[PDB]
Amino acid sequence: VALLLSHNADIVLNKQQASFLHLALHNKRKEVVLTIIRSKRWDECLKIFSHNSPGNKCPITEMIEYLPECMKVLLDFCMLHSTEDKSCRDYYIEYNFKYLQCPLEFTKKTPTQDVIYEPLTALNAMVQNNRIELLNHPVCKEYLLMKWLAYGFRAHMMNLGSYCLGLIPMTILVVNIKPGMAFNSTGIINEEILDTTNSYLIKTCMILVFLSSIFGYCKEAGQINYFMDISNVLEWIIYTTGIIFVLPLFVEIPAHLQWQCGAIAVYFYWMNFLLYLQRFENCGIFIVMLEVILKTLLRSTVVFIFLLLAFGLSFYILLNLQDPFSSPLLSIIQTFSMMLGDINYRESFLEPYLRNELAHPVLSFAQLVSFTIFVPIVLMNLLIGLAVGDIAEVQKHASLKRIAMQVELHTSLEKKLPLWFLRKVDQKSTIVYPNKPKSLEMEILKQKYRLKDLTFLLEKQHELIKLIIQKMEIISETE
Amino acid sequence: VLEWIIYTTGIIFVLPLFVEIPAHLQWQCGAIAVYFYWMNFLLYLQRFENCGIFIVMLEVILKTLLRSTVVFIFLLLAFGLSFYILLNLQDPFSSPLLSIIQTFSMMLGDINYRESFLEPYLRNELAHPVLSFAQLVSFTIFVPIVLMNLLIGLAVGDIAEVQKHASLKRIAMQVELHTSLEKKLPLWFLRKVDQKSTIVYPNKPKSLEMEILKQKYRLKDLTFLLEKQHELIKLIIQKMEIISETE
Ligand SMILES: O=P(O)(O)O[C@H]1[C@@H](OP(=O)(O)O)[C@@H](OP(=O)(O)O)[C@@H](OP(=O)(O)O)[C@@H](OP(=O)(O)O)[C@H]1OP(=O)(O)O
Ligand SMILES: Cn1c(=O)c2c(ncn2CC(=O)Nc2nc(-c3ccc(N=[N+]=N)cc3)cs2)n(C)c1=O
Ligand SMILES: Cn1c(=O)c2c(ncn2CC(=O)Nc2nc(-c3ccc(N=[N+]=N)cc3)cs2)n(C)c1=O
Ligand SMILES: *[C@@H]1O[C@H](CO)[C@@H](O[C@@H]2O[C@H](CO)[C@@H](O)[C@H](O)[C@H]2NC(C)=O)[C@H](O)[C@H]1NC(C)=O
Ligand SMILES: *[C@@H]1O[C@H](CO)[C@@H](O)[C@H](O)[C@H]1NC(C)=O
Ligand SMILES: [Ca+2]
Repeated sequence: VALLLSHNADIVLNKQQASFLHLALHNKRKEVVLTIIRSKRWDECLKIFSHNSPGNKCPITEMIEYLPECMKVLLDFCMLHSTEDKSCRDYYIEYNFKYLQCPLEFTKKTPTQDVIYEPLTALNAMVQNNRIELLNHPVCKEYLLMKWLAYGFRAHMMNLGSYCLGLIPMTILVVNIKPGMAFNSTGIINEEILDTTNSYLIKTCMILVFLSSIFGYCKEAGQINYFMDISNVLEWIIYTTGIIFVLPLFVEIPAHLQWQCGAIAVYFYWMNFLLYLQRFENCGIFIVMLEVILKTLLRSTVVFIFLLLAFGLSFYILLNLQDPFSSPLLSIIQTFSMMLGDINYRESFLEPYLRNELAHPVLSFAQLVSFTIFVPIVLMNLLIGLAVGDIAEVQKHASLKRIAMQVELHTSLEKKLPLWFLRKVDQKSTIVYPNKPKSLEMEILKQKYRLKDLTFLLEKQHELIKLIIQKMEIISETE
Repeated sequence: VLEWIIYTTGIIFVLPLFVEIPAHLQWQCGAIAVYFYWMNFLLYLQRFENCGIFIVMLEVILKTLLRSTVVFIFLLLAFGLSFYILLNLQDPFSSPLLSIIQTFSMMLGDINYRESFLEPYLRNELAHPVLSFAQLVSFTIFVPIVLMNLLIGLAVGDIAEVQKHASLKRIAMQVELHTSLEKKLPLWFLRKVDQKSTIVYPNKPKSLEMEILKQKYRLKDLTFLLEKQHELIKLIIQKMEIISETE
């Protein structure tokens, strides 16, 4: 290949629109690909491919899919150094994002009749093939950081601000008025006396909550699969209760209803804030873990809610004269509370027994032992083991999942921004001053390929030897 | 930071050696000094080899725990601010900050079901009974069960990861200790105390990868030899005599 390139050989496609680079990639010929890369004419070799072909795509995507160790060299070619002296301050590193851009750029014609390329093509190709060693290369890291500081940080701080604009005045209202009291824009109704100090803050916060609820209703009606999501339910509850909490801005309302809606609003607000936090990378793996553990716990209540029924309905009969067990529902809630080890042995079992107030002493003490064995020991250890397994499974894929979240974030953001804006904020390179403020499988695969080549050569040799025997001269050693 | 705090508070604890001082300030500085002294002693202990791996484990677990408070401090806010509204007539929940501290204390399973929920309910002293009992169930599920099991699983993973490299890390600590000590002692002293040999009387008071690598090398040598042989055979064919079997 090097000899044929040194002479001016043409670079064309065939009947399958495959160039020689596609054939070298599909057969995992590493050395010829490295030769094509290290040489001149690499630019035209890269440009020669053609769209519209579902089998022979852009050379970069194919190189990511088949020979990632060559893509690593291709990326190493994109880091330039200045003085090559780590101590110097004018020593800067320049990163070039030449091969991560859209394939529709390489071709000069670019018809794009039916060709639609998704944003961040190279990074998505790396994610869909688990090329974690490539996603950690400094060029890709700087590419993602550039995208972030270019528009992602801003597009998400706007969302956080739009939510906090209703989240913060709610909390300010709660911790500044005594629960149970009625209040309107004029002040606090002390039943009638009217406390009027701090009325300005109260009015401002009541207006900011109202506007946020209205805009949330409008946005959600604009989005209206919908009822299936959980965020939709949470936000519907938040807006419906927050609009009632501050309703005395227009029409009177009983204080009881007002504060019983405030108690739900102020809880679901801060519970929904975690779904906003799950975007950022330093603190979004904990939300994944929390969700996994919560799902695993909820899938087992369909089973381990009959243990509670058994024990609660038996304790309702055995200990019926005591207040905690004086009703079926109260007796089931007390048994749920005893699940962590708070059994009240001395208050519910020993002291009534020494007063001759247990109707069934032997059964009551046998139920205590069987409950202690079954629920605070066996069931809790089962849950702990399940959680340990789930967290290990999540940690096994932490880095790839963390990077894929960011890639998907920016990919989704690209499909909604206007074209001219992306043109304006996009960059082609970056400059950095440092001073200023799975292996064993690959090995055995390679040696399998080597063994197959060995077999092929040995068979050719065998044929040659048989030819020798059938052509030679035999005179003195004839039979 | 630890040593700055220690010295600044220890100098105030014993200041009446020169200038008078109120007893309140003296003992409130002593309470901080006597705590940070014994907390800083562990950083001295972490050098010795029989007991320095536990400090590594402690540090790893503590860092992992502190990286998640930026998240799981909003669960506490949610539950504390809702309990402040639902159970406002009770002393433990009579203020936002007290209500957030009580919720932090309930995280280990000390919920006070009978004292805060059942007995006020049987006296008709709960303002919102159904909501108060629903919050109890959701809290019990979310925090003493899910969050604590999450923390336990994280700790198990971290400790396994630390134990995987225990021996190498243990030896590297000693090597680095002595290396750093060598760069500061005087030359003649190192000459004086260094030895060249030692005498001991006993009586007196990752493999699979290496294997496949070796066999890869063997396979490459085999290929090379086979190619040389192929060339020799082609030479034989192009030099031999052919007379009776000619076409
Ligand atoms: O032609 P090279 O780039 O030098 O690489 C090949 C070989 O390539 P494969 O991995 O495709 O079999 C290995 O290269 P690396 O994996 O190390 O990159 C090998 O490695 P070992 O020597 O460790 O066995 C050795 O390359 P290198 O000497 O750079 O390590 C060898 O080439 P040579 O045996 O002719 O040096
Ligand atoms: C999504 N993502 C990153 O997060 C990221 C990144 N490159 C660096 N970061 C670091 C980072 O976490 N940055 C930021 N964290 C916050 C933040 C943290 C806690 C909060 N809790 N509160 N209140 C609220 C906001 C704001 S900016 N890239 C490429 C990216 O895609
Ligand atoms: C750092 N190191 C070793 O530790 C070591 C060693 N060879 C043997 N040792 C054993 C050892 O632990 N020795 C010692 N342990 C203490 C000690 C223990 C507990 C204390 N707690 N208190 N109070 C205080 C001091 C004193 S001497 N080599 C080569 C080394 O480099
Ligand atoms: C906010 O609530 C206060 C308290 O009820 C309202 O003030 C009362 O208004 C009525 C009607 O004018 C008077 O008869 C009462 O005497 C007022 N109360 C007091 C204590 O003076 C006030 O109108 C409410 N504000 C709004 C906008 O509805
Ligand atoms: C006004 O509020 C105080 C407590 O804030 C209360 O003691 C007093 O009874 C209230 N006044 C009336 C008329 O209810
Ligand atoms: Ca929504």
